[PDB]
Amino acid sequence: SDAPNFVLEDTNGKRIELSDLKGKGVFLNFWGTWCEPAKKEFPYMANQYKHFKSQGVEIVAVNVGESKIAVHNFMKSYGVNFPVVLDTDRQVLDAYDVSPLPTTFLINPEGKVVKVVTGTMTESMIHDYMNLIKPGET
Repeated sequence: SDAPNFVLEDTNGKRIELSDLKGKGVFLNFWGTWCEPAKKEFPYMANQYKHFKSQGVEIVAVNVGESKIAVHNFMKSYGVNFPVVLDTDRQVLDAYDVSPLPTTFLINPEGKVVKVVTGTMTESMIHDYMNLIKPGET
């Protein structure tokens, strides 16, 4: 199943188009600052990304309708080191038909969804999910 394409701005104002990431595995995470699990999971994600960025895994962490200030505050408080984009009007959340937050779509280098994850993720689970979608062994 093809992952719905979208264009959003990242927290530095850079245009990110999902299809631009083909050839990489994509860890597509929907979240808000009201997700107490994200306070746990974002540091885990950041920590795993130190390894998986150079294995061809990209994170796209889609913030669901919050202001740039509230998103920046959260990224700083929780040591985010990965791309975060602003779904300001929730249209991307709606296209993915996402209800429970956080929700993660694991997308392969071919641009297909291989797994949808809801509920809590341990750092071990995050490691294995990234391993699932990485394009090589680099």
